[PDB]
Amino acid sequence: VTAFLGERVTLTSYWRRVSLGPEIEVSWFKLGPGEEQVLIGRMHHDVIFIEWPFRGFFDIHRSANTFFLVVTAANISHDGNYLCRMKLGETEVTKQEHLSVVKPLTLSVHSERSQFPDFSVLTVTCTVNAFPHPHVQWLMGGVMKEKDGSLSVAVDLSLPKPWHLPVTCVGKNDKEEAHGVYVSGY
Amino acid sequence: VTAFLGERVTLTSYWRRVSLGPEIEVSWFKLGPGEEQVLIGRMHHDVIFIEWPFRGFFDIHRSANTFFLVVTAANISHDGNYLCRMKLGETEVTKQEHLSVVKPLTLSVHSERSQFPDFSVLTVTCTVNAFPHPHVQWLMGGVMKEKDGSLSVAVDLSLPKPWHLPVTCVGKNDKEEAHGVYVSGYL
Amino acid sequence: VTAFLGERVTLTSYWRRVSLGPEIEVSWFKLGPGEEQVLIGRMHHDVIFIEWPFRGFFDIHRSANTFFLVVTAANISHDGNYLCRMKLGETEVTKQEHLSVVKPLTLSVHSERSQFPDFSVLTVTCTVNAFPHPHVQWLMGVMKEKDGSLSVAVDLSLPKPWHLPVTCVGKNDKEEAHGVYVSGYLS
Amino acid sequence: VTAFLGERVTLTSYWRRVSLGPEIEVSWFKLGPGEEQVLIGRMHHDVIFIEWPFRGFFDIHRSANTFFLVVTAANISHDGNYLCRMKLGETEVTKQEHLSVVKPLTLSVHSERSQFPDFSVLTVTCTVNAFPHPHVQWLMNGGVMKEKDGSLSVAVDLSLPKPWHLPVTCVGKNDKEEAHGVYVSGYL
Amino acid sequence: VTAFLGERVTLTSYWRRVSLGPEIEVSWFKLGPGEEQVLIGRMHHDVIFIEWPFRGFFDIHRSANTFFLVVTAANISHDGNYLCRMKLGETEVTKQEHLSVVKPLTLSVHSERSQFPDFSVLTVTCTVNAFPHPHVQWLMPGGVMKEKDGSLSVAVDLSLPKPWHLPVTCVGKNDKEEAHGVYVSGYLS
Amino acid sequence: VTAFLGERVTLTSYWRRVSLGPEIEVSWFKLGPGEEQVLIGRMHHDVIFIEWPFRGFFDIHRSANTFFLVVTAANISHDGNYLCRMKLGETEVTKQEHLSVVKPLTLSVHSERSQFPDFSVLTVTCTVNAFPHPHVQWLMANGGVMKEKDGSLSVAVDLSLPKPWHLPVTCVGKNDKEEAHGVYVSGYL
Amino acid sequence: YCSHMIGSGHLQSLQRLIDSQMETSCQITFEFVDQEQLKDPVCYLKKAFLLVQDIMEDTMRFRDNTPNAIAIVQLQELSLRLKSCFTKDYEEHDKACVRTFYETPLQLLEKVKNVFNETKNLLDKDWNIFSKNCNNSFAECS
Amino acid sequence: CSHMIGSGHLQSLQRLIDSQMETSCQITFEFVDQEQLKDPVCYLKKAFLLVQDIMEDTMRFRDNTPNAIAIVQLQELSLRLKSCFTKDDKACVRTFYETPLQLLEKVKNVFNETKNLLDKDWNIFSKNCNNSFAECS
Amino acid sequence: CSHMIGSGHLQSLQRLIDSQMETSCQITFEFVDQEQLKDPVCYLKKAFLLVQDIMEDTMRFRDNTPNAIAIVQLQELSLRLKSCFEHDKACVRTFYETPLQLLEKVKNVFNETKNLLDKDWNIFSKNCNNSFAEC
Amino acid sequence: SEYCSHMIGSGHLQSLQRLIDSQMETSCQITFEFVDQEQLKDPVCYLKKAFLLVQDIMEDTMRFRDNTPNAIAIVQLQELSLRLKSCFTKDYEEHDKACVRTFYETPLQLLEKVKNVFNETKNLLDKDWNIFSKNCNNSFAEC
Amino acid sequence: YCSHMIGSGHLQSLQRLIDSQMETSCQITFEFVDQEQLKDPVCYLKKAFLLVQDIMEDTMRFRDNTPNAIAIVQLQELSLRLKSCFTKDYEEHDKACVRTFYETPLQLLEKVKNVFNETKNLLDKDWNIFSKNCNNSFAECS
Amino acid sequence: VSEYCSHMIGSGHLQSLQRLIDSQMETSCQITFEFVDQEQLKDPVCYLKKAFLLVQDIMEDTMRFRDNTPNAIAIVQLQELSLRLKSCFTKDYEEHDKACVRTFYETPLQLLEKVKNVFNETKNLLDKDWNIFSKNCNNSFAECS
Ligand SMILES: *[C@@H]1O[C@H](CO)[C@@H](O[C@@H]2O[C@H](CO)[C@@H](O[C@@H]3O[C@H](CO[C@H]4O[C@H](CO)[C@@H](O)[C@H](O)[C@@H]4O)[C@@H](O)[C@H](O[C@H]4O[C@H](CO)[C@@H](O)[C@H](O)[C@@H]4O)[C@@H]3O)[C@H](O)[C@H]2NC(C)=O)[C@H](O)[C@H]1NC(C)=O
Repeated sequence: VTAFLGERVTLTSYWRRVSLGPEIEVSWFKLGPGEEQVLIGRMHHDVIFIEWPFRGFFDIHRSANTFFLVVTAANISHDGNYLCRMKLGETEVTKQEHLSVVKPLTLSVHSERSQFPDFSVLTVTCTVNAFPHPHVQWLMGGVMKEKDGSLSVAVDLSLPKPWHLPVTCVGKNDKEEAHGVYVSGY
Repeated sequence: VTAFLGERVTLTSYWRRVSLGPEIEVSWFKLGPGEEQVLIGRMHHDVIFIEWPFRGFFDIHRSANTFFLVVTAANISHDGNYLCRMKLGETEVTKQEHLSVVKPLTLSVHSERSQFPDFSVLTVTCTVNAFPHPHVQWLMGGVMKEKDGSLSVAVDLSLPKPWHLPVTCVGKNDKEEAHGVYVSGYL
Repeated sequence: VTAFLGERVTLTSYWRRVSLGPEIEVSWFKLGPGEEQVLIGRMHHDVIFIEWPFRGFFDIHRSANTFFLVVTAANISHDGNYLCRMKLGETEVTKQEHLSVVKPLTLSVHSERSQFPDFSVLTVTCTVNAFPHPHVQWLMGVMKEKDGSLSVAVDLSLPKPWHLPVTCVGKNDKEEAHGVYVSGYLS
Repeated sequence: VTAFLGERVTLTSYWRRVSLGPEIEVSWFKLGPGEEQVLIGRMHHDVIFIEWPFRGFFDIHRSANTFFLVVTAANISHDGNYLCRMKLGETEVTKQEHLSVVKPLTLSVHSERSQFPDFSVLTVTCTVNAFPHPHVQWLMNGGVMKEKDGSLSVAVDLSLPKPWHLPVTCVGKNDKEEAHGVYVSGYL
Repeated sequence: VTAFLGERVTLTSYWRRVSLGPEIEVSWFKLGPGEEQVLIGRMHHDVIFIEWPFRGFFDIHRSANTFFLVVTAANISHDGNYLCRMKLGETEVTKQEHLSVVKPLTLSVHSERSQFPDFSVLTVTCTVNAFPHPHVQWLMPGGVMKEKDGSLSVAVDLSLPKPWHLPVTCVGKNDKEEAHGVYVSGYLS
Repeated sequence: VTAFLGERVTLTSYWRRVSLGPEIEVSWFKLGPGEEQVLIGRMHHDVIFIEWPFRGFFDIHRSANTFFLVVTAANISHDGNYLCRMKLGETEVTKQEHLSVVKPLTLSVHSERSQFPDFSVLTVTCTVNAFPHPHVQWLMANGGVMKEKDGSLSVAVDLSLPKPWHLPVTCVGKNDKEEAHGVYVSGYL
Repeated sequence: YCSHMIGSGHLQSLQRLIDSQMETSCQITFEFVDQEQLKDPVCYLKKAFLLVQDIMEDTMRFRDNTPNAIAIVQLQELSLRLKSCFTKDYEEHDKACVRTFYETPLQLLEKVKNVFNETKNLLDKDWNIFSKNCNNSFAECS
Repeated sequence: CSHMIGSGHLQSLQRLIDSQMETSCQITFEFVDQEQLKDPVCYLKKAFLLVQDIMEDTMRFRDNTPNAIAIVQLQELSLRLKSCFTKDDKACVRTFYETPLQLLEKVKNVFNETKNLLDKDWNIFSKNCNNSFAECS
Repeated sequence: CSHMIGSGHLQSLQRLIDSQMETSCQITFEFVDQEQLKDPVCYLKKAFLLVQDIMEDTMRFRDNTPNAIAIVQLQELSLRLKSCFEHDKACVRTFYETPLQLLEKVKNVFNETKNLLDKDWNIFSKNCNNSFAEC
Repeated sequence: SEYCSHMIGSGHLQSLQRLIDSQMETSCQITFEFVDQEQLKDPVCYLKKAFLLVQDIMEDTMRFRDNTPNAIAIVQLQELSLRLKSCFTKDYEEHDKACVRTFYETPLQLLEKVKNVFNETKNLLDKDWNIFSKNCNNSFAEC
Repeated sequence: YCSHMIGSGHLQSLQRLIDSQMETSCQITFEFVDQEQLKDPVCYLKKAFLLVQDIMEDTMRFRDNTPNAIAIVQLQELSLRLKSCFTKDYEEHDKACVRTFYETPLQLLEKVKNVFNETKNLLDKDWNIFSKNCNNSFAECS
Repeated sequence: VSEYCSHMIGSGHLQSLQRLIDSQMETSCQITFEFVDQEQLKDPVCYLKKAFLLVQDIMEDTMRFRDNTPNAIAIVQLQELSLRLKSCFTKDYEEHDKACVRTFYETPLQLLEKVKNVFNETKNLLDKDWNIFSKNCNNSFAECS
């Protein structure tokens, strides 16, 4: 599945036999990089317990033969694979589930004129802050990482006099796309 | 005159008589609102002194019959009229000079989909931070003041499914103008 | 219902007709004192949304004709009545549900000897930090903590010879515990 | 000698000859670990001077052939040996004096029930904060921590599966000092 | 009595009868202004106890029929009268004792030349920080400040247009204590 | 040239030929120690630009064949040599210019009496805070050189006088040509 | 009269109802008599019985005119005739001695079949038994 | 194969659904993604293969009850049908969180729709769906 | 007016400029904003009235020197010309330029006036009230 | 043997004052090298040293449009100056570019300084022609 | 009259008192005449003498009816008889010309023996000498 | 090995001791000195034994009077007496030296009362049994510090 930043998104797993729900020892894990396994929470006989580091960001509940992992609010840390171990005594099944988190791209533009040696070189800056693959391009720079875990990148474009305006930049985040047009100076 | 944010901008005044330069007792003032008069600096016989509150933001110098007030770096506080008093004993002349400071507008866009009751209502936000007259409009919100003294305003636009894209917003700062087009969502 | 500090506790409500689950417009409220009504979250057609002030402390989900309000971690603020409004167009039912939060009492004891006029008057302090009704008493000031819990203690002066051992009794409603002071450092 | 936390305690030294009091060049030192010698203060001909780092925590005065080092308020830093150097011209005598500082033990207890897989395993925690030798033990898992005030704390937990074999009692003690904590009953 | 800033100063009281020392219920007080009485500490049967607000600034001890109030380190707050109450059952005696605290004056001088309209007007500043009565004055033929440490400071300026009539001398004094500052020459000219 | 702390001082360079002013590509540098060259600002065809680290402490302007570097406010960091490169296509001239910044010396005196073993040893302290070469000396004993926040230098020396105090006694502070004195007249009692 | 009110053919359909249901881990909420608040089996069946009407309608719903829905109406038919065999008690006792249950339908049906089947057994033995005044026993609940 | 699916088989299927209680309950199960595989010829083909495993994991009733009997008959019938289908895993299939009532409606529809396509043309299920199965993933 | 501006007037003007030293110096002065008032008929008209105040405040030479003579000659000439010709102090701007440049601007005013006057003497009667509004 | 007494004609100085009279009155200032009248006090050696440097000044400083009344004068003064180099005894080469300072002044002032150099030289030549033979190597060391 | 009031046997006991005391570093506080405030030895002994009675009681205390305690009483006896040889002066002068002393007992006794013994020498020479008016001299002190 | 100790301590020795105490002036003064810790060494036989050896150093450091005064005479007599008595005491292990001893901050009057009591108590034990001070107290001296 996939879901945006801040949203309440749910992941699922289930036991094939429709006879059984509570009896299964369900236990979700977040796959940290390098084949790692971090315990998020456990549920058995309808008593759930989420680990303290994940407490209040995740939660688990059950209905019938289905098991849910609710992320009460999604953030960039949560992009990654998740593993569910469902055991019934001797027999145990391991179901994976991926989650992509997405930040809706944020395209910004402002101009500047050069202060030296003249005020002819008009420089414009197109910037885009998205996740997971932001990409900016001028039609016809430095990769930064934000506090919230998202990525930003921008590029500049120098236009000596006469300013061949209007000019247009194209920001995109994978399929998502948006533009910025600069019409005239002050 | 007029100049952008951060720039080294100069204001000027002069004595009509080309015989005289140093002799004039020059003294610049910033006109605070309500007919106020705050002394920025003084110059006479080629000795300049800028007041401590304005020290290092302004400076004065002279060449021939001309007197300069250099703003070493312009900020929004500096938008306003300036007054130059030049005296020669009995006679005194008072020359005014206006300065407009300008911030190059900063147009921003990002989408969001509503989380309740469905994920159909796509809301987009077009924002602009400029000076002195920013203005945003959606082609068929809250006026905030920033730390740097500039002004910001933005507006949202709700589009229920199907999303009638592409849709375009128009930001402008007086003569300056720029647009933002939203093309497509993630899915 | 009832549950201790830090625990993951669940409250429930339900629609009488076993035909209906998602269709109901469920919406939980916390009753602030004085008949007040604060919106915690809403659920309809299996899309849940918790308000930002309660986000990550509460969550709601559904199974069949039953509606659950999970408190991911209980704190003293959460002691109080809760109201569930379940609507079906024109018809609406309002089901209440109380929750008591409890802190396991924390009984403390330490001695002190008086510094003046002599070191005969031995004073011991029995202290207890619990919720909702802590109460300390010695066998022959009410403070409120940051975490919302309550604390109270009492002192007991025993001039020499010290009639030890001596025992204090702390309790939190049904919960009960004691503290015995056996001997001093010397004498 | 020995004295509790916060108290005004006095240490003493003296010149054998009862003829002499002021004449002696008295000078106290705190023995820092590793045979170290830190000057606290000096007194001669009835003029006292305490070093600035110790100023207002210690003070010295005299009466007759006796010399006093008063600690105006005792803290755990002050536990340790003290040395008094008394000189009389050619002859000099060095008298030691130990001081033990004590914190009256602070015994704490609270219960908890396990949150997983059930609420049967009732765990209680008995804790004690004393000085210099606190020690806790359950009748019928211990981390030593050091506090801001210089005192020591230690505690131990006790797991009781259902049915809870109450009442149960923990024993905290600080050398001779001793105290108990009894857990009687749970919430329901 | 009298003593300087930072010093370890002692005040005294005594029982006339040389038989008794410990038996007396001694109790010192600081007289706050307006006939106030603040308890500093108590001593009886050779057990002393200083109140927590005064703890570690004052201390009391005894020898024979004499009672001492030691100020471990003197500060300006300590200038003021002190009262010793000595009781013996039915009978009680009240002995007062004054203490003046003093800060050794601190005379400072530095020049400056005016920045406008010219660099002719040489201004010098003589400053003095003392206690209890500082006073500075320029010899010719002003803001009073209170410091953190409780001491007092005052200074005065002196404008000398060109030519600078140097050398020039200022006189700082703190009651009997006195000291001077002479400015000889500038950097150039 | 030379100038005091806080002042607005100007340095200069010029093109020899009186025909030319704007045309010259002027560019000032501060010489950091070890033959270093830090760009302060540039000017050409009457458009000036000062680098952001130096922005608002320095500024450059022009009149006729003369080029000025104004320091809007002088501080001790600004003491050092400055270099101006003036180019006109192939030909280029490099004019140096030194600047000494100066702090007007600040002479301070206060007494102290020894606290041990007696109150006979009267110790006085003469102190001086100047730049660039402060130097203090007692007329008729250890001297530590300290460096201040403002970049200035301080030094002082003490002088022990056993009873009877052979007063008055005088100290001599000086900063190169600049000179000033301090006299201690009398104690408190 | 009442001794032979509950025919064998009624219980025939009840077990058929349970047999026909699919095995599932599902759960559902419903009102029913708290077997522990009201221990007495005479007064339990008495109280439990009056509330059953509202339950069957809100709970046991099937597609119109199917084998099971027929049985449900038959059970409501049977039930109504039986209200006469029970002496009403104080009306203030209404909605007391009752609790929530979050269980499978299979369990719920097992609880209802047991109410009918246990009633047949106490009725066969003594027809007049359900006249007992349970106002005392209903006070014992919430 | 034309008359392989008797009327008496579907009689029990609708009886299964009629007998079930109306409930808001939901459950998870594997089934063919009707959108990944649009073609109704190849849908019924693929869907049919998987049903054997479903019925066992899903439609469970108390041993020797009217319905459990029907389930075994449907497995009997299912096995017989394997010869009419070219055969000899886990693609074109998705999760479904739905009521049992819905799931039975989906399975009854598989059997009943198969009867209609068998009646019209018996040899229809020989079509090679290897092309159509690649399009899912 | 056709023959009002003699050749001997312009003789001295170029002599003034030739005699001046080459310098990078600059000075400030009022003059007509050649861009605010584009029309050369009305430019010379407006520019001309202001010139009186300029020459006195600007072109100053030691009394009774070859150049100072010329300056007076030009003021003499100028006053006679006022007869051939709220808007006051509009259409005017600052200029920070060399003296050499400024003299070049004034010589150009007189010399351009001679050419338009030779061709049509009555030309300077045109109503520039419309054009002065434009500044 | 020397005919320098009347080398500086009256017609040379006529043009210099003409130069100064013709210049416009201005508040402008400019920088230039010249002899520091205070470093070298002696008026005999001042005019001597000052004179050698003047050639470079006039070229870098007094520039006029080619073949104008003033530019002519400037060339005549360079002409005059060159002939005068023979009337001055050269001194040690190490002294070159010493005894000289910066001046930020009006052109009017600078011209007044140069006219004063020429005019003062005429007065000292008239009185004693051989005067400029004096050894200023001593006086040039003091700067 | 007064000339032979102070017997030799009185001072004999005073030195025996001091000889009998143990050598100690101890110190004690007591009132006595400020020998510097009142320089005149005629008026010093005069003022010093009146106060002594109170001193001896507050200071020189010995176990009852021991060789020394006897002497102390002998000295109080002697002291009382002598009050007649001294002319009282203005009563306002009471408790002036007096200071604190923090000294050994040995020192204190040495001070008192000095008062009595110096009094004997001035009395043998001129008996009535202690009548001259010291009201002038007592004003000079604190 | 000691013989005749019984009447070593004459009555005239103790006479002067009480004269010493009677003659001292009543004072609130206090002084510090070494003496036997009566609680560390409870046994009165070994207490007097240990206490006695230390007295020699005490009297010199403590009881000082002006030369050839009535009291100083007594003090020398007591040292005189003390020296003869060292023979009546059997020496013990040298490691025990300076143990069983404590500080006392008391009046001289108190200190003399302690010393008079040592001499007077010793006389009573000598009178009853002369050879008594031969007991080996090495056992008892280990017990203190
Ligand atoms: C846009 O541009 C404008 C104009 O250029 C700026 O406005 C001025 O900014 C300056 C500097 O930031 C402000 O000056 C500040 O004044 C404070 C007032 O202090 C008083 O008291 C002290 C001590 O008693 C006196 O020394 C002082 O003279 C004042 O009387 C100062 O406390 C500030 O601290 C300064 O001094 C200390 C040392 O004394 C230094 O350590 C600090 O670095 C600092 O230099 C400071 O000087 C001034 O008030 C503003 N204009 C006025 C007068 O209104 C804007 O800052 C700029 N940006 C914005 C957002 O508008």
